[PDB]
Amino acid sequence: LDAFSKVITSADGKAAYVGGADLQALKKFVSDGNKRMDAVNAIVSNASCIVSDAVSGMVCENPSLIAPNGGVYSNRKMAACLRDAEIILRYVSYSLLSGDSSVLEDRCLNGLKETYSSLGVPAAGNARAVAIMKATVNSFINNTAQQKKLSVPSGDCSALASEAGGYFDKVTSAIA
Amino acid sequence: LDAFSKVITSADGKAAYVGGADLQALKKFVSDGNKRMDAVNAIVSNASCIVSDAVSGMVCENPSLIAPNGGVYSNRKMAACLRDAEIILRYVSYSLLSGDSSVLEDRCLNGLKETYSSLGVPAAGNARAVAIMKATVNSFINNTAQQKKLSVPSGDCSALASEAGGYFDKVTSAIA
Amino acid sequence: AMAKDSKAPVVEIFDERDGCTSAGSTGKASDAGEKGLLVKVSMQKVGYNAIMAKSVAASYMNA
Amino acid sequence: AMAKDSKAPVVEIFDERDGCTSAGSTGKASDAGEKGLLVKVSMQKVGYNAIMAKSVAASYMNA
Ligand SMILES: */C=C\C1=C(C)C(=O)N/C1=C\c1[nH]c(/C=C2\N=C(C[C@H]3NC(=O)C(C(*)=C)=C3C)C(C)=C2CCC(=O)O)c(CCC(=O)O)c1C
Ligand SMILES: */C=C\C1=C(C)C(=O)N/C1=C\c1[nH]c(/C=C2\N=C(C[C@H]3NC(=O)C(C(*)=C)=C3C)C(C)=C2CCC(=O)O)c(CCC(=O)O)c1C
Ligand SMILES: *[C@@H](C)[C@H]1/C(=C/c2[nH]c(/C=C3N=C(/C=C4\NC(=O)C(CC)=C4C)C(C)=C\3CCC(=O)O)c(CCC(=O)O)c2C)NC(=O)[C@@H]1C
Ligand SMILES: *[C@@H](C)[C@H]1/C(=C/c2[nH]c(/C=C3N=C(/C=C4\NC(=O)C(CC)=C4C)C(C)=C\3CCC(=O)O)c(CCC(=O)O)c2C)NC(=O)[C@@H]1C
Ligand SMILES: *[C@@H](C)[C@H]1/C(=C/c2[nH]c(/C=C3N=C(/C=C4\NC(=O)C(CC)=C4C)C(C)=C\3CCC(=O)O)c(CCC(=O)O)c2C)NC(=O)[C@@H]1C
Ligand SMILES: *[C@@H](C)[C@H]1/C(=C/c2[nH]c(/C=C3N=C(/C=C4\NC(=O)C(CC)=C4C)C(C)=C\3CCC(=O)O)c(CCC(=O)O)c2C)NC(=O)[C@@H]1C
Ligand SMILES: *[C@H](C)[C@H]1/C(=C/c2[nH]c(/C=C3N=C(/C=C4\NC(=O)C(CC)=C4C)C(C)=C\3CCC(=O)O)c(CCC(=O)O)c2C)NC(=O)[C@@H]1C
Ligand SMILES: *[C@H](C)[C@H]1/C(=C/c2[nH]c(/C=C3N=C(/C=C4\NC(=O)C(CC)=C4C)C(C)=C\3CCC(=O)O)c(CCC(=O)O)c2C)NC(=O)[C@@H]1C
Repeated sequence: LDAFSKVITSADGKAAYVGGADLQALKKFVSDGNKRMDAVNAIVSNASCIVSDAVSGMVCENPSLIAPNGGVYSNRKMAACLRDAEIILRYVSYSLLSGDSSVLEDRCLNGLKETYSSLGVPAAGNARAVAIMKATVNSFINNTAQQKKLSVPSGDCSALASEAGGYFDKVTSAIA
Repeated sequence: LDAFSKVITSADGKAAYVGGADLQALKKFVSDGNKRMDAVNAIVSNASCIVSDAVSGMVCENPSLIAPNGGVYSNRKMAACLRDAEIILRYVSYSLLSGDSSVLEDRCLNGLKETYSSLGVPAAGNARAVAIMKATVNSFINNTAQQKKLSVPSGDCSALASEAGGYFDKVTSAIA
Repeated sequence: AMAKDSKAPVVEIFDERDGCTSAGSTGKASDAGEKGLLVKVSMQKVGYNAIMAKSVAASYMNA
Repeated sequence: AMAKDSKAPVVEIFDERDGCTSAGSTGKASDAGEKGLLVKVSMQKVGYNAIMAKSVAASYMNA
């Protein structure tokens, strides 16, 4: 666990590379260790798809968000929203990789409601974007998406899909 | 077009940035200058979409291509094919930027048929991938794709669309 | 409190057990007992994507 | 004869007339008379994309 903590705390772009005995140990101390790698890949390999579809669905269900002065009116605010969606998505993916949400809660979520409140970022749209990412991640982990598929040994990843959904629930609770 | 020829000849990652008076001059030197900028953006901003859909269509129409000893069997060969499709698409996009096909013909296409023939890269699949990219680019230039839209001033771009198709036709002729 | 640097953990999963390698496939870690497999994590700033922002604004009504 | 370096001209179009800029928006060229507009061209190696290769193999039957 210390390899990831080092590069996350430094946050300088230095990478931790986990293979061999280090990788065998990583998977040994989490549940469903191999399936968990596939579940993490199902998220990160689809990051742009997940983010664009969630923010697009947030707007198509509530087009007031893209009306003049709306939450994502103008390219700068739309881009900041897509950026936030990916930031959140990636902390969830790291939570699923590590088997806990501590970095998600401490580095990403702590004080996030207050930040959005002061900025006027609408919590309803924010929650909806998270909810769509949650449902999309669920399909990808289960390999039930309509178009993009993942080829892995056949089995049941419901537990990992629930664990991922729980990390999204931590975001929804922090967004309020 | 001497700035472009510089960095194309050098082929070292150096960029030509074209703004201000240089860009005004460029847009008057080529035909339909402002529409041509939009037509080019319709290609390059959708490059991953165009390439993935064309190679996917090539395979879905001939799944032998992904069977053992097929043209894109194994991740290695599929990746090389996706690479070639983007290479070709990007030389087409540069032809549309500059208004001529010289770089496409000289640097990309000259001897390409012999290269593919010596390797046994199947010409029918290659031709179909190009054909699908041609049709997809045509819709994007005309902003008639079913999902991804481009917001531009209303007007006609059928001269630019025809020109782009002509560059794809030179690819089709070259790889026979 | 949360960070404010727009940085997030970028997790990359590698499965090269089909044998296709590149320069980055060796030297990053030991592969003992887990041939072809690696997890990479690094902190990266998540940038604005003007192309995607413009695309969503123009296309959001198309599922 | 054709090149063999896998390099292609990468064309990038910029329209920042809405006013949103960033570090890369200045000092690349003069904007005299064409405010917020730029064409960029460079030669870059087109790399292999394992994620997309795997995706097409698994998903090509889905339009
Ligand atoms: C990159 C996109 C996807 C590919 C490729 C693929 O194969 N699946 C993709 C995405 C995906 N989306 C969803 C679920 C939802 N997407 C929504 C947004 C969409 N719906 C709209 O009405 C509009 C605006 C017109 C949109 C842009 C919505 C609202 C959902 C449902 C969320 C929910 O259930 O509450 C999924 C999961 C469901 C599925 O497997 O089809 C995926 C995988
Ligand atoms: C990134 C994909 C696209 C988005 C987003 C969008 O809005 N349009 C996109 C792509 C696009 N595709 C085409 C045309 C074709 N695509 C083909 C591949 C597809 N068809 C199949 O049968 C299979 C395999 C099951 C596929 C993966 C094919 C064959 C075509 C037709 C080519 C031809 O005309 O000869 C277009 C152009 C037509 C349109 O505007 O819808 C676009 C824009
Ligand atoms: C839910 C995620 C889906 C699913 C997964 C599933 N995977 C396996 C088995 C394996 N997966 C891997 C993958 C990796 N291990 C690594 O270390 C890395 C790199 C970081 C990867 C990508 C491995 C090695 C295995 C073991 C089997 C093998 O050698 O291929 C299973 C089988 C059960 C198990 O726990 O081993 C399953 C079920 N399957 C689905 O149907 C879901 C969509
Ligand atoms: C076919 C491609 C579609 C289309 C295009 C179209 N565009 C315009 C007008 C303009 N387009 C630009 C765009 C740029 N100029 C640049 O220098 C750059 C950066 C390199 C870009 C992106 C500009 C500046 C104009 C002029 C008007 C303006 O200031 O906005 C037109 C109008 C006619 C004309 O020739 O100007 C058209 C028709 N329109 C469609 O409907 C097609 C899908
Ligand atoms: C605001 C945050 C919006 C946004 C901006 C954004 N732009 C870039 C990158 C570039 N922008 C230009 C544009 C110009 N450079 C110039 O010199 C001129 C005048 C002649 C213009 C119009 C260029 C060339 C780049 C690329 C820089 C390069 O090649 O080195 C970025 C990327 C980061 C960067 O600053 O390089 C960003 C984020 N993006 C959005 O999503 C907002 C809507
Ligand atoms: C063949 C052309 C296929 C392909 C390969 C490809 N791989 C990468 C990048 C990486 N691969 C690894 C994997 C490992 N490194 C190790 O040391 C080990 C042993 C423990 C493994 C399993 C890693 C870590 C990377 C990233 C490198 C980095 O972080 O800097 C690439 C990208 C280019 C490169 O060489 O780095 C490529 C092209 N890609 C395909 O599409 C083919 C299927
Ligand atoms: C995809 C639609 C089709 C396909 C592609 C495929 N191509 C190769 C190999 C090569 N492709 C080129 C092409 C270029 N190299 C360049 O530098 C340029 C211009 C800058 C071009 C156009 C070359 C030179 C090769 C050979 C060298 C190399 O591999 O890099 C392959 C690999 C073939 C093999 O057997 O190893 C593939 C798979 N294959 C299909 O089936 C599609 C029809
Ligand atoms: C998208 C679904 C919604 C949305 C997003 C939106 N967010 C901002 C601005 C900020 N977002 C953050 C978030 C973080 N910064 C970090 O460093 C981290 C952790 C590493 C996180 C989670 C912050 C700090 C800001 C403020 C500073 C900044 O702009 O970067 C905006 C811009 C708001 C504005 O009006 O300026 C937007 C638009 N907006 C929506 O409407 C969606 C509901």
